[PDB]
Amino acid sequence: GAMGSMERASLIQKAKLAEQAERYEDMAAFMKGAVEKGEELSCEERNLLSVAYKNVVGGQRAAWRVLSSIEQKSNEEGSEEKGPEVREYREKVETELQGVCDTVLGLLDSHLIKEAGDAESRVFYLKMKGDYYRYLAEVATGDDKKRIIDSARSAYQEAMDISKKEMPPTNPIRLGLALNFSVFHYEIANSPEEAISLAKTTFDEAMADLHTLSEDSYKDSTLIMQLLRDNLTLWT
Amino acid sequence: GAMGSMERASLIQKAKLAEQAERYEDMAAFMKGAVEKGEELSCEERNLLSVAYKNVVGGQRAAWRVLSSIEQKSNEEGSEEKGPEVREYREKVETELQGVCDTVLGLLDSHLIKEAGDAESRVFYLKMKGDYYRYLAEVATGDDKKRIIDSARSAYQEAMDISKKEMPPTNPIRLGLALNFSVFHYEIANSPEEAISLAKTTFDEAMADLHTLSEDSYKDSTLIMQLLRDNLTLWT
Amino acid sequence: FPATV
Amino acid sequence: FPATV
Ligand SMILES: *CC(=O)Nc1ccc(-c2nc3ccc(C)cn3c2Nc2c(C)cccc2Cl)cc1
Ligand SMILES: *CC(=O)Nc1ccc(-c2nc3ccc(C)cn3c2Nc2c(C)cccc2Cl)cc1
Ligand SMILES: [Ca+2]
Ligand SMILES: [Ca+2]
Ligand SMILES: [Ca+2]
Ligand SMILES: [Ca+2]
Ligand SMILES: [Ca+2]
Ligand SMILES: [Ca+2]
Repeated sequence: GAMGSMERASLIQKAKLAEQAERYEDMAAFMKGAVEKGEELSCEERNLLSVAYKNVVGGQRAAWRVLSSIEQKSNEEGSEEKGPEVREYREKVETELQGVCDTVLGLLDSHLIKEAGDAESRVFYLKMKGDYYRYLAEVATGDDKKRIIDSARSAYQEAMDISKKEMPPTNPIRLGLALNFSVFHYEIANSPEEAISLAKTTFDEAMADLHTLSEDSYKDSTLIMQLLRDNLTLWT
Repeated sequence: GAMGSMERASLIQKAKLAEQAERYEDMAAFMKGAVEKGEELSCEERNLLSVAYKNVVGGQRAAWRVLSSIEQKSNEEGSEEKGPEVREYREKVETELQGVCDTVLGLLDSHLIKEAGDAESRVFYLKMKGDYYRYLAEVATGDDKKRIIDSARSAYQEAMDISKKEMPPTNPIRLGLALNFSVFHYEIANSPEEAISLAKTTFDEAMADLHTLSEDSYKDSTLIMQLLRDNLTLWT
Repeated sequence: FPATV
Repeated sequence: FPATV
């Protein structure tokens, strides 16, 4: 594409610079270019891809929520008519958000997931697939919402099955996947009991395996465990 | 342009929404569209234009500073060669920054300043002209740096002459202009004594006029006076 | 909003 | 950096 003439290594180098400068749209474009070179991504490179898109879509989501709240208020009794502008602008932001999600899902489908054989890479990519279908689900209102939800669920479930068979219960990828799938259950699938059960079981099984870890691994795992606990506290 | 088919009032409405959603690139594009309708801007509308571009260029400047610092470190003794990428990416960011400054200066020249007759509007626009030439000066390194600096100086000076004749010493526009021109002197023109003198004289003349103000006007003026004091404390 | 990573 | 508005 636009990055077709730049070396893969230069793309990675500039993604790292963009991260330092908090230029996440540029970071995402550089990492998209790197993926489109066709080679598999290292662990570090996967992390750069995920950070860039997480920050781009995270800003979009926050803006969409602001605009949706204004639009909801505009449709309450006693609200004065202000015309089509709030809906139009929410729609603009939504369409941009959907386009970013479609871009990431496209990279995963062409061809990151099919070439990912090791458990750690495959689980990482399937978690991303679940996440970006989840973001699509957050804004979905039509005859495809059910199918979008099912696409998220299916990706997360495949990732969960792999992680349980192939990774220890303290593995950060495994833990982060569970955290996010539990949020899926609570916020998207209208399954708060499933969300709570998953968070609890994940936390407890990780706790029992902490004794096997180095100091630095212990720090990583306990940080994510605290996020599970924070959600449990919010929900109970 | 791209906004040619949207009503002026709808552009203003969406700029306000974009502000609430912290979508400052969208806000800037909406206000550019509004200016290009050809009508003069109200006080509120001028403020929307300035906020949008300030936030866009402010992010660019922060990213440019990060990248410039990395580039400077790359050219120290004992630094390993890493290739052209740091310079190329700093150049990309710089070119984008210059393009935003050129866009704003273009709006001021076509035709906001020439149609601005009231002191408050003319001073506001000339302050912006000084500011965006100042941002150009921050990144200028070639045979035009002197001319860019002189363009900033000239705009600020015209604004200062008007403000002194036509506005009270507590007027927020007058105060903010002085604050920024004093920074110009310190950071751009290598004139720290001029910067300090201007900040001090501005502060003292405002203090002597506070007695004339309402509670709400007093609050506005004293807030900006505190910024003058903060700079004086930094510089002395 | 709940925590995700 | 110094304050500007
Ligand atoms: C290649 C690879 O293993 N990538 C990877 C591993 C672990 C993380 C990660 N580690 C931590 C530790 C603490 C916290 C609060 C979060 N955290 C993450 N975040 C994360 C990400 C960004 C993606 C998927 C799972 C996790 Cl846990 C990051 C990347
Ligand atoms: C139309 C018009 O008068 N615009 C206008 C007036 C005043 C301000 C302004 N008021 C304050 C009060 C306190 C502080 C800390 C800052 N401040 C501003 N900022 C400002 C701006 C954004 C532009 C030019 C001068 C000033 Cl002072 C804003 C807009
Ligand atoms: Ca190559
Ligand atoms: Ca719109
Ligand atoms: Ca493979
Ligand atoms: Ca019209
Ligand atoms: Ca570049
Ligand atoms: Ca006029």
